[PDB]
Amino acid sequence: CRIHEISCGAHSTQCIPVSWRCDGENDCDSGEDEENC
Amino acid sequence: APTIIDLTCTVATCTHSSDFGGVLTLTYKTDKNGDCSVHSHSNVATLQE
Ligand SMILES: [Ca+2]
Repeated sequence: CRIHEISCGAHSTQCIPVSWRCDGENDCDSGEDEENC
Repeated sequence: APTIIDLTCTVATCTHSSDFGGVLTLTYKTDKNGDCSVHSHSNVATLQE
């Protein structure tokens, strides 16, 4: 996606902005961003 | 910035009290995820977020 967006893993096509990483909410499909943080 | 099209509004419950006694839900269609700024253009009601 965009330079300022990170996808919720390769297995999913959804991409979210990097500001949502480790915000305390499961913004991904199954909370991939909140993992290993 | 995201583009929001075909946005219509509705209110679930309301109770005019000193707290934030009221919830409203917004429906829309967008192209990409992001964060938007939300504001009430009137004076009768004040938002929280
Ligand atoms: Ca998150």
